[PDB]
Amino acid sequence: MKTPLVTREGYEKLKQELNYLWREERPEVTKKVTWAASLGDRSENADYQYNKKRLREIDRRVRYLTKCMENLKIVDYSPQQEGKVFFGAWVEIENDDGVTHRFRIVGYDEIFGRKDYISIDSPMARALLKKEVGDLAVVNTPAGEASWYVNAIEYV
Amino acid sequence: MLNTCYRILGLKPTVIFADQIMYTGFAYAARSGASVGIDDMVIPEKKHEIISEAEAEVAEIQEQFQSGLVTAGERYNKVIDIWAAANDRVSKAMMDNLQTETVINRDGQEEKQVSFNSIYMMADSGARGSAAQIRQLAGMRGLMAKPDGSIIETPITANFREGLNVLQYFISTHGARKGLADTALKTANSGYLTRRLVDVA
Amino acid sequence: VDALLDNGRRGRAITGSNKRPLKSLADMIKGKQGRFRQNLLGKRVDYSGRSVITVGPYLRLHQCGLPKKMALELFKPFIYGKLELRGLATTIKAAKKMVEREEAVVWDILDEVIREHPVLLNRAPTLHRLGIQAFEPVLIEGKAIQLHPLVCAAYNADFDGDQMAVHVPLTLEAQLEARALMMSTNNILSPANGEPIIVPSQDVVLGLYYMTRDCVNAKGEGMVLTGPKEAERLYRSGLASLHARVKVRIT
Amino acid sequence: GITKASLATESFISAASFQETTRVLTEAAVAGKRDELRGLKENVIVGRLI
Amino acid sequence: VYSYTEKKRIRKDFGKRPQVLDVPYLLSIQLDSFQKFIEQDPEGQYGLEAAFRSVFPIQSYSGNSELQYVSYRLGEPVFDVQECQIRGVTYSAPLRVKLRLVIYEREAPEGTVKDIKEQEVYMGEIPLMTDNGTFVINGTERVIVSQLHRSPGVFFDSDKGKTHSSGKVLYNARIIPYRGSWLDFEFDPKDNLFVRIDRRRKLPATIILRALNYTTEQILDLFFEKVIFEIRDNKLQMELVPERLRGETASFDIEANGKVYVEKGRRITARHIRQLEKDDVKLIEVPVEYIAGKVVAKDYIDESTGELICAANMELSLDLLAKLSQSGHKRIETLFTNDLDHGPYISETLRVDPTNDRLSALVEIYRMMRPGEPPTREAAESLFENLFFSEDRYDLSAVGRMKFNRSLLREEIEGSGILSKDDIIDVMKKLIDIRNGKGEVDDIDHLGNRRIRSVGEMAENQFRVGLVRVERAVKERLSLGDLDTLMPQDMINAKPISAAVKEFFGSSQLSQFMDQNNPLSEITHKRRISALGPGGLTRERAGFEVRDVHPTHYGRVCPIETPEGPNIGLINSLSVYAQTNEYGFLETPYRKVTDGVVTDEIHYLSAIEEGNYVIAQANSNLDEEGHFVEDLVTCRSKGESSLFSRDQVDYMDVSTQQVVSVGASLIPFLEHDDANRALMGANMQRQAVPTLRADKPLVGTGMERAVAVDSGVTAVAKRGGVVQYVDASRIVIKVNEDEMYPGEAGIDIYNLTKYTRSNQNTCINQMPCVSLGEPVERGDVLADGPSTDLGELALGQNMRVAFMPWNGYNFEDSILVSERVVQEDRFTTIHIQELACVSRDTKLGPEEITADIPNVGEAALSKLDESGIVYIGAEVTGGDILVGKVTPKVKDSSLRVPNGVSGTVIDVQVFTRDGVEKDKRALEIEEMQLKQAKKDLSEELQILEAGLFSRIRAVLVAGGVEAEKLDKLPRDRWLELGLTDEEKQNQLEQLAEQYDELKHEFEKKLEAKRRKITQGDDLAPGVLKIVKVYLAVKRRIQPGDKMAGRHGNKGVISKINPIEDMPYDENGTPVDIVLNPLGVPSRMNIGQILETHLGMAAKGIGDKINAMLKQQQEVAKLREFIQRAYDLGADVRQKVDLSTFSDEEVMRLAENLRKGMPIATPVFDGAKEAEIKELLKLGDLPTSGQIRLYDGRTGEQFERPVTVGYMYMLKLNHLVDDKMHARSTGSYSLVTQQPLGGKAQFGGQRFGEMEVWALEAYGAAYTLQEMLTVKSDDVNGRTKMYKNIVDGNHQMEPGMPESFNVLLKEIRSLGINIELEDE
DNA sequence: AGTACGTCCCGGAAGAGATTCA
DNA sequence: TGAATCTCTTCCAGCACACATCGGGACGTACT
RNA sequence: GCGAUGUGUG
Ligand SMILES: [Mg+2]
Repeated sequence: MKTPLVTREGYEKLKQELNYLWREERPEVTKKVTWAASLGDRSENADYQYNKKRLREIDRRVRYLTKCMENLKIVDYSPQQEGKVFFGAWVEIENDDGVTHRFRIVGYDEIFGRKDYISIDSPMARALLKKEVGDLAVVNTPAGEASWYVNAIEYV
Repeated sequence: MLNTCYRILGLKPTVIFADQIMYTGFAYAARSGASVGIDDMVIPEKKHEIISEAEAEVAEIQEQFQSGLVTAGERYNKVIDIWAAANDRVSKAMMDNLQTETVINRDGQEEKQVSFNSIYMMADSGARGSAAQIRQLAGMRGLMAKPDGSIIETPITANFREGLNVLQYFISTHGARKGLADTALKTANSGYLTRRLVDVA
Repeated sequence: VDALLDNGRRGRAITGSNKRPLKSLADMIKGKQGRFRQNLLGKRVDYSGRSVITVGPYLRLHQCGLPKKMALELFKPFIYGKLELRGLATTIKAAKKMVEREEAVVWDILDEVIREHPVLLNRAPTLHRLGIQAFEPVLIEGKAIQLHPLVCAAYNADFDGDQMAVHVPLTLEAQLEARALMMSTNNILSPANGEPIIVPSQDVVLGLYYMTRDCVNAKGEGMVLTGPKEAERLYRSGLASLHARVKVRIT
Repeated sequence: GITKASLATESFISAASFQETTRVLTEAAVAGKRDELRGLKENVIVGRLI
Repeated sequence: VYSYTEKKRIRKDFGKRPQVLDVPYLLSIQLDSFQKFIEQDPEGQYGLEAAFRSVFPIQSYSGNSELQYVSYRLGEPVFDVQECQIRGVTYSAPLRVKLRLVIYEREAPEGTVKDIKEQEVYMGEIPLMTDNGTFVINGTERVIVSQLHRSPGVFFDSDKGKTHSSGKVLYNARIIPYRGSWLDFEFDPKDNLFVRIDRRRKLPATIILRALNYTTEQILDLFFEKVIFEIRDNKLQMELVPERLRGETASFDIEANGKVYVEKGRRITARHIRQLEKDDVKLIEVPVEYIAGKVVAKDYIDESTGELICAANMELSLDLLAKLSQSGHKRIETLFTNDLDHGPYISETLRVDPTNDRLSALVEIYRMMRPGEPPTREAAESLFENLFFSEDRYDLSAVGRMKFNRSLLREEIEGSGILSKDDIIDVMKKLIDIRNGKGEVDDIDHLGNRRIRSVGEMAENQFRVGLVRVERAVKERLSLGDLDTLMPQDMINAKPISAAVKEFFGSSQLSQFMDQNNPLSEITHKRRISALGPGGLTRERAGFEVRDVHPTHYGRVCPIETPEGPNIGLINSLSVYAQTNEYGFLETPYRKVTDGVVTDEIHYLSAIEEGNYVIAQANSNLDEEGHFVEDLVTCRSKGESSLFSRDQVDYMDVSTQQVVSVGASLIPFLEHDDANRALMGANMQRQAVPTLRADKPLVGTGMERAVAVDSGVTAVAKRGGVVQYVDASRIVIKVNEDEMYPGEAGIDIYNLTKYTRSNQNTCINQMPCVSLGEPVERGDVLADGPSTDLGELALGQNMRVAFMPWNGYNFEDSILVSERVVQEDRFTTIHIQELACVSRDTKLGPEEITADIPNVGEAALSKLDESGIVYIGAEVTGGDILVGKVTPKVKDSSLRVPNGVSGTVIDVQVFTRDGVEKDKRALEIEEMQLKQAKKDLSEELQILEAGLFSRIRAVLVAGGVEAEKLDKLPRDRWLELGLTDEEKQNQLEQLAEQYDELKHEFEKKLEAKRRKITQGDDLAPGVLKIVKVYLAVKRRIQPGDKMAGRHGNKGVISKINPIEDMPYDENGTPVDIVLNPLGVPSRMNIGQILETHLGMAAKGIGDKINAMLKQQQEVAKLREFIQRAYDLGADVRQKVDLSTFSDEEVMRLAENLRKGMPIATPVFDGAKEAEIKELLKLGDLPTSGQIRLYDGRTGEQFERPVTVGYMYMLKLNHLVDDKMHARSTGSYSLVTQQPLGGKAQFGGQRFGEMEVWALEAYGAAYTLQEMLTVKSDDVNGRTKMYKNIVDGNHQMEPGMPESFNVLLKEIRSLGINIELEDE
């Protein structure tokens, strides 16, 4: 239900968000809640409510990313071992209907429209794990099974 | 203002100044009459547009899931993040169309300026409420968290001006009851702490 | 004997009336409701009262409201005193009848005794040092305590129906005590931290906000005015908008 | 910890008047712990000045 | 179409969803429960019947004798509700019981000697229930809450985390019966299964296993499957199963048919599994060392000498292998262990076992149960037999058995009450599977495991406890049984039963004090649901989630109505449409769904039943055909909302209302409000207080009508008919001939309870709301109750309110009110205080009830009668005297007006101990009630005769009519009225025999009631005569009350003010109340604004109609106008016409309107801005709902036009002149010479520990020293102080705190010396 | 007849087992 | 052999109000 | 003229 594999750039970005929050946004909201609580001190005061709620959320996320920075394992490998599509690969797949579909595969904690937004613990990935330029990949979605053809493998 | 007044002219003038502050305040406050009316909370025209776009995005991610591109976990996570982004967009929209909408001639043609919509007034004043509360009046009221400390995959579409559909209100219910209940136990343990401290010093 | 000393410490306690373990000497000492926590680190006190509170913003914050009936009942000693000073009743008993009848002269004497005699106010959740302050009453109709608005936030006390209690120093030294260390004047800053504690709040600040904010164009636009006096003059006349860009002389 | 420094204080009547009675009073009673006042809670109890 | 009465004020309503199932009878829980508790039901099935069939028959010590139940009856009570409340005794009822008492045929097979069935011996009395669902213990009207407790059954909890720090989850299981002893299982990080009975200690569960007379071998066979080693020619091949491999990774040789299939250093593949299973190869050679990590299953012995080689539960070694080999064995049973599928849990447990037999097992059990005492074989035998295997001291109800098996995936919905071997076994299996990962723990708070009891269950259970009390002494005295010279009542004593039930209904965390200070209050508090009480969790021990609300309270428990403060969630209010299942769970309604149609078929559901379906939320736009207009729709499936497909749904909401409480449903525009203030408003609305003049809340909801009707405060006509006699005291109605009885029905009489006492000292009163000669429909109101109008719920009043800060006087929430209000009295509440004066004949003599009190003045002498009592109706101020009582010696003992209360006296009751001379006024009031009851029964029989002769006349309309020969003779000369051969002659013969019958009957009734009132009712010991006096202040209003709307907008009315100074409008009217706008956004409850706007609309419609009427314009205009009015709106269920109304009718409707066209609104299907706007545009008010105003002071125009409308506000009980209170110098407590606490006791405040802290914090010292020494403790110094004051010498002398002196003497009482010293 | 007067009664934390590396 | 690590079991859980009910039964008698 | 339990207020 989890895999600590990480890409270097994503790890960099994680450190980046970590610093951005615990160094810039937390102190801003800090000053904010302080001035808001300059003896306002009202439970009903939904300003204080929402502010502390932003606090709760940012704290949950910082603890999450903290435990991540702890456990997460980086593999920033070269394009050296190629052919196999084990991980970190720009890949295109096609359908009977010709559904072109391109993406690079990265770690769970990198799923955003930023660079490349396909998991590794995903079923698609599990199929894509070890195949070659011309294999017949198959999966079993909760809607049933399906298949695709490999069309591209690229590294960086 | 008051504070510097103190630190620079001592005490007696400070206090007399404070009471004069209060007098003149209440006076011109009443004389003004800052009410609040329903029409005084503008629904952002683009709100319907944005939340519809968000709906379409949800559908896109749902297609990705059903096509097996993602597991329910990151499904959940993607959805929540995108709703949050949408929420922030809506907040920006409403704050703009409130704080600036007042646009009037000058003996020239036009110009924008800080508003007089009483609710934004009551906020920017700093009397009570802020961007946060005026948000939960005009825009969506974001997301609510089940007792698990988790967070539900379908946010509050509407706001307080419009009517909440039942399930929504029902959710936000426990959302708030959590803390409203918390405060009791909290008070208790706090008092115990206080007592202990007093009898160490 | 074990029961006598500490019922409930050795095996099954022995019960009393029907099923509830009877109190013991140990009980009479320890616990939330033993002698220590019940009657010594705090206790009930004469010369006091309590009511509900309201606002009455016409009060130089070195004072506060107080209910007439309530006062007259409070200071009865002082009343008897000034009474037989002026010699309107030989015996104390006669003066008791006097007060009960509530005759005219009584009220004047009451005002007299109050004029400069600070009293103490308290709220229930007496958290911190502010939690008790003092004032000089001014006698008011009705039956509630009028209370300066600013001091609310110090009391952490909205007007949702909160009850406040009043005490009255009986002795002279204590009158000095109040007037020296308990008269809100002498507390603009929480000993906790440096912030002021006389911060205005919602209404008054809404007021000032509306009171100082330019529009772009309104009655009396950009005229010129020597005296802020005459400014207020314009405003009361209505011959010129309240908030309006303007050049004025000031000092 | 406070919940201790309370107990082992020079005085006792304070402790006696804090968080529990029996432990403290007994240990005193065997200690013959003659006790001055030199303390708020103390004088408050005896009600003289502070 | 509508009822005639309804038409009087046809409340318009918004709303879209066609309501399909009306609101049920809101007292369902109470009435159903109690009715079920008491009825002669056959076949047992949960009643007194059930309790009996459980307890009886009681048998002797086989002493040829026995006693058994037969039947039982309940005689009509000895009083009625009303007079009962007046007097004080409970509203109990007799309990007759028929018992067959038999003695077996001694010295013979089982037979009989003689039997006796006692003539329904009565075993004391228990209460009935009010038709309105209350109880009456002691001159009061109390209620029983219903409890919500962990349902008996079996459960599986985590206790994740916080134990052992191991970062390892745990798993425990629990069985709790309905009446017995808890039984739990759990684990320790060493993975060891422990049982505990009733939380005493811990034991190795296998202990109780072996306790169930099992053999180690069987136990192992049960908890584990087999692994077979066959000792072949050699090499001892193992039997294998492929599925036994996927949870494995074997790194050694794995071969078959010669071929290796998993090499040494590999893992298992599902492909390996499939190949093998297709091959079906089980007998395979194995490495000899593989056995090393295995454990024997059965026992094996030396076949030659029968001698033991190895016992079960024993690991394996090569030496063991050789020894068993040479012995000659060939089959080896071992345990299929694992680290993911199956763990050695039971085995290692059995290892940890100290004992190895049934005997010492029972020994250890008895040792944990009764410590210290020596063991005894048969003793412990019987003990363990008396913990899970007997009717007496252990039982689940059917409820238990059901939920139990349902958890265990069993089949039979029914079963025994006792446990089984199989039961405990399967429980353990479930727990083990859970440990293994398959299966799921069950969160406690999921309502599917909470259960609702009710008064019924409570009474049943406690009455059972009473019977088990009695049976003990029953069998005791049966032991000494002699030959028939006795009767069962000799061998039975009601007194314990009575005592038990008495204590229950008197003192409980449930038998509490009804808040009859508002019809709405009653109807709420009769539905309150608590997790407190016996068997229920407790505040201090209360956890966290239990308080929180679970996603399945939905539509079964209000999410929002609950008091804040020292406890929340624990008092969950009960949902509106909710009901109680046969088995006793929160059952809720839903709408059945076909393929694609929302059929009107209602259908109830449990909690768990819901989870397996999918449910469509209420506000879902359907189209006339049961078809949703969408294809994806918001729904909920399992504690999770989502969007699902069209044809997936199963059931739909019933009505939007169905997810709040009455205590909430009455919150207009709830939807536009946060939960926090929503709650607080609901509560405060509960704390409402009636007024002098009910006034039909403008902006209502729709639930009101129902609330009023159910809450029996008002009076609904049983039958329907026509008004005959109205009177502010009573109302009497003729019935239509159809609904008449099959004969001789007559008419109906409704006595109206007039001004009298609440339970919160708040006037309760009734007022007729009909007129002479008027139709009434069955099931309709006749007289409004307190805070009710025209059969609708009216808590506060409507008022013209405006939002603008005004000279600060609304600083925080300081609601400012205008003298206009206090003019119209339109908050003038009415209170009543029940003051008691009694005497007791004691040493130094009895006492007096006379005016013979010396040392008084004519002031007191006057208002009292000559007989010693205040006259009815004296305006008495404080210090006055109501009754004259004296201490013979003979000082005063008078009962006097408690200080500070003004008011007047309405009535005086006087009870007296039978056997004392009734004084002059006693006789006077005696005769007063006498004559009044006589006149009452005279009304009864006289107008009964009136209806009787009118019915005879109605019979003589046809058939044998003799008009003149009928009216010449007086209306009684009718013994042989000449009639035809129809049944009308037989009818008149019926009425004539009834004439004579009723003559004698009324006679006996009169005389009986005479004796009733004449007797001197039993009372306390030594008491002489009760004289209760009622007073009635008219507390008006004054700065310091607590008003609020219905959205938490609390307020303390701050400064009343004169008409001038209020803001007003160009049209001219003043306004009435000013709230604070700066309170709106923060407490994010925008609703009150909407309410206000829609009101402004309402009163606009009003003023418009009022003008139209004052013009005396003819009807046509009114028709057009009101028709337009109701017609506006997008779509409504409220499509009313006007045409079918009569001219006279409509006019009356308008006249009821003129105060304002009342709009209601369903809780979520309610109206919207656009329709509000259009209603306004119908009126003549500005669209925005903001107007120019004018400060009377300034007499000029405010800027930024503001909001004025009508808000519906309420007053609370927290009246100032109750709260406000002071003390200078009064009483002093007796133990500690300290002041007293409270107001009633004329005591002072409490300077608290934290305040001591405070004053300490200030350098202020003399303050605190004075305020601990003088003001409280020293009597000596206190007096010195008071004197020195009277001489102005502001001074003090401390002395010593007498309380501390007391501490000293107390500790000194303890075995401790403590002293002061020198200086 | 029936009784008013008789006796008759969840977290912490620290201690004593008690268990395990020697 | 003895110093660590479980494990029963005593002690405390805010402040101030307001109001409400209820407070022994049982067993046995010298009379009332 | 005490204490228990409950309810409600902040
Ligand atoms: Mg408050």
